[PDB]
Amino acid sequence: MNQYNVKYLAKILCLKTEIARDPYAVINRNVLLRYTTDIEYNDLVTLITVRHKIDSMKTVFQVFNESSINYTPVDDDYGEPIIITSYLQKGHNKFPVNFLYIDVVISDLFPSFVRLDTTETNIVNSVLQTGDGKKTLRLPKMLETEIVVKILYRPNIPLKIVRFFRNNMVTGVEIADRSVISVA
Amino acid sequence: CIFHTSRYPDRDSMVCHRILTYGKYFETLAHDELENYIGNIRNDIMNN
Amino acid sequence: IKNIGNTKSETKFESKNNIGIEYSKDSRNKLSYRNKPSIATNLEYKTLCDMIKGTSGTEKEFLRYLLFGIKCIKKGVEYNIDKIKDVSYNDYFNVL
Amino acid sequence: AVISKVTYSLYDQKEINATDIIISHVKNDDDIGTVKDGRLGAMDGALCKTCGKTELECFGHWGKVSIYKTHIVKPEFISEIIRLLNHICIHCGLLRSREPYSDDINLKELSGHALRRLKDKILSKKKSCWNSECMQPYQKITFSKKKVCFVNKLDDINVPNSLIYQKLISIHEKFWPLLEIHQYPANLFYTDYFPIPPLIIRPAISFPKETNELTYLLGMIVKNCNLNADEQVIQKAVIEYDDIKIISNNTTSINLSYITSGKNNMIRSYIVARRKDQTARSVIGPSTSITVNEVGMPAYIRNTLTEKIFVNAFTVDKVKQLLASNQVKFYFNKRLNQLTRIRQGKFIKNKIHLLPGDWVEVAVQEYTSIIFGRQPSLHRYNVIASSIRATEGDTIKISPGIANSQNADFDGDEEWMILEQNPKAVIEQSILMYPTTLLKHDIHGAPVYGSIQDEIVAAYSLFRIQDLCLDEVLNILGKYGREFDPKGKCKFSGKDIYTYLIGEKINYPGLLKDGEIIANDVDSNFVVAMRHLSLAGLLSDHKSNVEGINFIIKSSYVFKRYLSIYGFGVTFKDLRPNSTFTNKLEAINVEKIELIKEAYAKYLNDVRDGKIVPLSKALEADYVESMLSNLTNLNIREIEEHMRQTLIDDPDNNLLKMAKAGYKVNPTELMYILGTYGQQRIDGEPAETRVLGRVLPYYLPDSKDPEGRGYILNSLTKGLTGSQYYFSMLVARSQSTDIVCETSRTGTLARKIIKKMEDMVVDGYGQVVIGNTLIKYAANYTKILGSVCKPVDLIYPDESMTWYLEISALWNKIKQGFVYSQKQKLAKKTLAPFNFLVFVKPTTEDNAIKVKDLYDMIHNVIDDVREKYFFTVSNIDFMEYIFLTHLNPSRIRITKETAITIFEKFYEKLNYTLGGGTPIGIISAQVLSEKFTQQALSSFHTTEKSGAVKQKLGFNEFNNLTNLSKNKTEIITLVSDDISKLQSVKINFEFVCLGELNPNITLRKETDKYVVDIIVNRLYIKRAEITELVVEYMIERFISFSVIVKEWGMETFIEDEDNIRFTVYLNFVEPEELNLSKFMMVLPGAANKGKISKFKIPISDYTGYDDFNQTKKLNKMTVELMNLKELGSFDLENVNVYPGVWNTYDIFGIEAAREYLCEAMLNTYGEGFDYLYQPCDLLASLLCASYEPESVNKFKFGAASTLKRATFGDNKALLNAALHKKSEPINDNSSCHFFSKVPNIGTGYYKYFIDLGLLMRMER
Amino acid sequence: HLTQDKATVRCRGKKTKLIRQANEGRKRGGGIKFGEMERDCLIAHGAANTITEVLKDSEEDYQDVYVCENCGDIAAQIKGINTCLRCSKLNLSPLLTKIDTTHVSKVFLTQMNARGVKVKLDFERRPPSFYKPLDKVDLKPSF
Amino acid sequence: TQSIHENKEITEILPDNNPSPPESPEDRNDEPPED
Amino acid sequence: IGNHISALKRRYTRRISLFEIAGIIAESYNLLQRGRLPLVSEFSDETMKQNMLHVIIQEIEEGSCPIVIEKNGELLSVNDFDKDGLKFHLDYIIKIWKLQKRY
Ligand SMILES: [Mg+2]
Ligand SMILES: [Zn+2]
Ligand SMILES: [Zn+2]
Ligand SMILES: [Zn+2]
Repeated sequence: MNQYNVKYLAKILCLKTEIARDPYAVINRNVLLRYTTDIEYNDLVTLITVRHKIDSMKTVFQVFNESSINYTPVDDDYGEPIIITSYLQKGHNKFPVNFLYIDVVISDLFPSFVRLDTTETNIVNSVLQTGDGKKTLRLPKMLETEIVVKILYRPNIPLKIVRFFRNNMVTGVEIADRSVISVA
Repeated sequence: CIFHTSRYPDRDSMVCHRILTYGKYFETLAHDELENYIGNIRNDIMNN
Repeated sequence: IKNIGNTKSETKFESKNNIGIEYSKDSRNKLSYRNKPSIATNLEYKTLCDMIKGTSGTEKEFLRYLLFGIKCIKKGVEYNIDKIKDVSYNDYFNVL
Repeated sequence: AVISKVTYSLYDQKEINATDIIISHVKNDDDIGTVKDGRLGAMDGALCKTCGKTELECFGHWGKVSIYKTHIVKPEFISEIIRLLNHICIHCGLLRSREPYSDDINLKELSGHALRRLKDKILSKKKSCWNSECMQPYQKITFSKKKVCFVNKLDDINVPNSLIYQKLISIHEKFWPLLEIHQYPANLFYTDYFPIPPLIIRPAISFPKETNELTYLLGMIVKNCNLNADEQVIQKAVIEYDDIKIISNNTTSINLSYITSGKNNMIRSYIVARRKDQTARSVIGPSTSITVNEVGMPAYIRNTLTEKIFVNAFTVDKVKQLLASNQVKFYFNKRLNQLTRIRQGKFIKNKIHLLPGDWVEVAVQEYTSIIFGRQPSLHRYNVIASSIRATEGDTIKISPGIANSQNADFDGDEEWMILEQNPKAVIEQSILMYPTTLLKHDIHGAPVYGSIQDEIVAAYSLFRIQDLCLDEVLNILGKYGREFDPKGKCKFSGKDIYTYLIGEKINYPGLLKDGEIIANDVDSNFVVAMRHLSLAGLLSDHKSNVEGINFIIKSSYVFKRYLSIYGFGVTFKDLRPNSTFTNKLEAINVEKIELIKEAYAKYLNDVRDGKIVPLSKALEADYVESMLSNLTNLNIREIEEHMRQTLIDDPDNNLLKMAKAGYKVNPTELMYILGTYGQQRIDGEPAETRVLGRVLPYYLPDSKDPEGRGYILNSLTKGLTGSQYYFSMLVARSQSTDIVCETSRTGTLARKIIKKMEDMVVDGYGQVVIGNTLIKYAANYTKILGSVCKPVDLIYPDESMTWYLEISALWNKIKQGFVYSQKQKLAKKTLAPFNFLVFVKPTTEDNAIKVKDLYDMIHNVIDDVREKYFFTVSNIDFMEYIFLTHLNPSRIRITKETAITIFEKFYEKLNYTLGGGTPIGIISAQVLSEKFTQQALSSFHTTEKSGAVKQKLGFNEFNNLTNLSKNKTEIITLVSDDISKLQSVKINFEFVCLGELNPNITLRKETDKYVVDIIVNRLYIKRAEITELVVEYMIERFISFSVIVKEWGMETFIEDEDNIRFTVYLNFVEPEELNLSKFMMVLPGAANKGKISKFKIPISDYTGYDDFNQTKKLNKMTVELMNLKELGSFDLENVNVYPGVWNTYDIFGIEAAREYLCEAMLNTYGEGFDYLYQPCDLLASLLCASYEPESVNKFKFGAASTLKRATFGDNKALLNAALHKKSEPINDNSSCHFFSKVPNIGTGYYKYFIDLGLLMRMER
Repeated sequence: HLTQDKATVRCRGKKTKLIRQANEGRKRGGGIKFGEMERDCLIAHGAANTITEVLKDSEEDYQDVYVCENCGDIAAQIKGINTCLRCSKLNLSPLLTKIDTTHVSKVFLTQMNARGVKVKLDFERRPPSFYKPLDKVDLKPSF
Repeated sequence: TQSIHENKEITEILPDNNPSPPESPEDRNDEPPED
Repeated sequence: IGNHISALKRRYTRRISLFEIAGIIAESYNLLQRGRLPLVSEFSDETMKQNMLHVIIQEIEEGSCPIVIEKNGELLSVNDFDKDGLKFHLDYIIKIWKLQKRY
């Protein structure tokens, strides 16, 4: 955890707040225009306060290093500690240092993605069938440990398909879908 | 040449080469065959 | 300047500088701990006692830049490389 | 009767034993019992003694030889055995662990992670036997490769195969999943008998016939079997019979593996390729009596090739008449599968009976379709099926209209012909491979046929001729002048002729208006193939390809009639009427070069004295280069002004006619001919000095003369001198050698790409899929044929438009992808579905459709198509944006009929154009391969020298991208608007050494010390962009950690206003003088900072886009790194970072990696190749189809078939499939070709039946 | 370089013994080779039947060949009876089925069997299908 | 020449010269070690 | 909502391209060439004096073409495709055949 990568993580802990508010929102850079952040750094526990401009509602994240974790809920706590780890590991609140060498969210290569609801999922499943009995096609794959999957996480809503709005040079925007496969 | 490599005649330069004409092929072949002939004679005498 | 190193991980140098460059790439040529100075010098200054010990951050850099500036002022030079004028060669290559 | 699944496995021993043919002797009276006896099959003039049939109907039988108690290892699986000996204890034969020997755990209800972890633990045990049964250390057995036997590394002790066999067989089945054993360990050895293959695969070698090598090796095996010898002899014989390369290193001996040796496999030289019977090849030539649909055939080929006529109720009488007239050459009796060569008066008439289903072969007839082409076949248009026309001579005649599509000319080229007469093939040739069907290119859509060379000039001239009477117009028109209508005129222009030729009233912005040309002139872009303004293309878009082909034929005819009537020729007096201009330009050059030399000499003399600090070598070269470039541009301007003046004075100059028409002439070529030849470069730089600081001995040592390093002053009219000629030939020969090397490499890359994408097609719902995976929802983003879609201008929102709010909303929805390339490019084009612009006609504001009605029509049509043809998934806002902006009432008014026609054409294109089974993937692969091959072979790209890190263009970069090699440096780019954040990184990463600053190091010795003085001039420090304290830190850091210095001290002095003196006091460790010399030798280069690399790290500026009307200024820098770890402590907040492919995959994900690959691959091509975006997008989408990127050299994640791998060139896939017992279906093109099945491509994408219901309801 | 020194044409002729294909050599009346780049081009046209017939043996060289569904051996014909010797020796009665492949395929598979790899083929036995009337569809827009 | 729709122009890449078709094929220790 | 998409896809199945009609014509022509019985109306000794391609086109147009094609898990006769697309492709094919001297 140092004094710089916390300023990179505070941006991810605004997309996570958005998803906490509305699990079916579209996530990309522009979401940051609706939030403000305040950071208090320390070598043991860092405090990140995220504020929604229109609602004026606060969310407080406590950031620890992997080795030393001393977590006690505070006012408006996010309800779960944020952990910076040495390597990539499973868990929606665990982020490797590899993810925080640069300001990730604002790069031109950060994706734009969303979670499909039940109706859209049924439409996709129906579209994938070949019409010959029950044979069906398969969407391409993506690992469960990607930062996209970490940002889109809700405890009681399993995630199976993620929809991406690709930049397209000739049509502007394009739509693609991927299926999330578990990692042992 | 260790310190100024580019100023020393390169290996592909024609400055450091010579050329074989018709006669030299035959000369070299005669040399080699004469040596092999004498070697075979020596080995035969030693074996006998 | 902070500690940025190199390891044996194509370049065309002058071959008189390349010997030292490739010598420096072998970690076997460096001591494991810094070897402090042992010959006294700069006897006309006391800020060295301040920089040599204790100050081990931006304060050290500030003090040594101050020392350089003081030397320049005593000598009577600009002491600011930005404020020195660089000769312009366009006076030779402006023809045509 | 349809093959649907193929399974591989290893034979059982009892299966090998199940044969009654036993081989015992190496010789015998009649080979009986030998490796050559007849029971194994038939041979030259001898029936098979088993089935009693000749060679043509006997496929052989199996034998065996006896081996006496000698277990034999199968060579190919030798390594496998080693892998199985590292999982068990040799002495006691038990696994190297104990957990598997536990009843508390049942392996049946667990797999994957559990088994893998247990196997990992078992392998990692690697310690003296845990069990006390033997309590022995574990050994490490390996095949010696010099002695044909297994030996232990610790002790050079031969381990008999019997022991290994006994240990391996003991393993129980329940532990196989842990060891990845599928069938049986016992199947890896032969125990009681060794098989002897039939005679089919080893016929006698003819040219007395020599013995076959495989027969010889089998006999050698047999010789050592009955002898009752040691296992080593038999094993070595078996290995050299099967695979000699296991032990030896010679790749010339023939054995079983020779079939899959290398590029000369059996599959890729006889299964997916072969020689045929109805073929020919000959030189080509031009003909004006042949259209693009036809090909002329020489007599000597017509009298040899033959065609088939089937006997049925329709043709029986004609066949009888042909037999009567002695015109039948062959007859085939289908009920006997018997072919007879019907002679001319030398045969029987009764032998013919003409039952239905038979056929006869006669001489080939005109208008029969024949396949023909030119090699190398780089893309689809090199092989086509055309109608036969009789011609004269012994050359194959083609129309010049197809020359470009094949890259052919008539300086000695050749072409080949084949004739397939199966009825299905006949129909498919007539429809699918007909040139009229291939008019529009698959990707960019332009026509592939057109005029060439002098025709172009004729076109340009025809449009300009003014005063013609009716007779002259008709003389030009020729046989197409019957329908010409001299309405009421008596004088005609060339515009009238062009209007007549374009028999349509269509409008297209720029070119046409009411079927008339409104441009200023007609040029190459109008009548040449692959151009973006072709009139045939517009005609095809309006109606169909038939109209386009008709226009091509007719226009070519009239152009050549213009050439016949008026002629065309370039003379010497057109190029150089006299010696005024050339002399003027020569004098100008002679003066300017001397001025440059004097300037350079003045600078050198000033430096040679103490007046200025010299420049760096690079900067001095840059200044000289700038002066020479200024001179070259001066010559260019002179040539342009001369061209203009000559056009004024002599308007009928043929050379300037060629220049204007757009054919091969421009100011640069004329500069070469009449002006100057300019700087010659190799690898973007002039020739290098070699011996005395010079290139040739015509210049003094260390010469600074520019002319002596490759700047040529003369022109071709003047004539080059000897040394200028040397430099020119240097460039030429380097080009040719590079061409040869690239010709070698590009073919390999192209084949790999083609093999990878070959099986990607469009399914029955307009989706792009490969195997069982969905690649893309909408084929071309439109579910329309690719050659029908049309690029069109992109019109940014504006407040003067009619439906402004809706257009701005659509733009805000789709603008994300229109700013690309690190925010320094704004898109200018989009893709419209079908080129509606030829259907648009303006009207007079009262007969027009109402605004509200037009908006409703557009909106409702888009919603309907969105739900009915894209199934509510894809996003087609770009189509609606195009329709709202290109038909905006503030821009143009149209009638209701025009709108209805436009949308009806839209629906027709949606319904009838794209169909399932389209080979989209292979077409994309061929387009990319042909493009980079042709760019490589014509030296399209030119190398350049740069001071900062750049990504290169050309074939090499594309190959690097496709390979996806790991563990290399990546070019990380950083862009920001606050320059301090970049300056910090630059100062901490840019490499500087003391030797670069041109110091003045001196050394002296005093009692108890050595004093070293380093004097540095401030200007070099400033140019290096550092401070004095940076240099001091470099020196101090090097000295402090040195291992050859004992005592040290430092100080600094200001010598004067422009020098700094660093003084070092030293005492070295013993030995003294040796270390002193080493220190003085290594000092200049070992005092440095930053990351070692050959590139500096400058910071540049450029203007970037936030939108179409918002702009910003950004600072940029580039640096090469293995990864981004070093950056983790540099405060790069609000800094845009662009890493390489593997770093972006690791940080962002697979989608970002796919995007990076697509963009980089497109960039490797150059500037004006935007249309290649669609193919690349597919290829990238293929590489990132799994959850991780995958190279193009490996089948790692894709579930490729064993035969697919073998055809790709694996050479070991079949053995692994046998070992693992893989069962596969048959869907690939390779698998289908192997078994003679119809690929699931095009017509073969469907399955056909026959409905007998109606036939059985008829009664005689 | 003269035309008649480069002209070539073939209708029928000899074959190579091992693989039974057209021989090589202009002076020996050999044929022109159909390479796999031409094969790629023909697949790019979508003409599946054309390439299928190009890569196959001549229809005039057909003959009946049977294969044992159990082990993949080409069943021999003894006294006019099809029989798989290997499986008969083991007291088995496997099904013999007719195949239509190229000679070089048989050579390749036999040589692979020599090295120890067993190649087994199955055949498709799809159940019968029946045609049913289908209602009409228009597909035109509402204008 | 003239410019109408230069933003959609397509460039031509076709070599002028191509290779003619192929025709029918038809110890004294006296050398350096060359390490 | 799956039923809606299924219906849309079933309707989508009925569009016709060049590959399918070319395959149907190829099958019919091969079978007729090798000696099957034409299924035209008014079959008589005069039917054998026409051109086989005229016979095939007539069989298609009058709805007596025996070829059945499988596309998306269904079985379609040449008359179950959209009629306008059939006319469109047949017009193109007949034009180019006339250019070749086949029709
Ligand atoms: Mg040529
Ligand atoms: Zn036999
Ligand atoms: Zn043991
Ligand atoms: Zn069998």
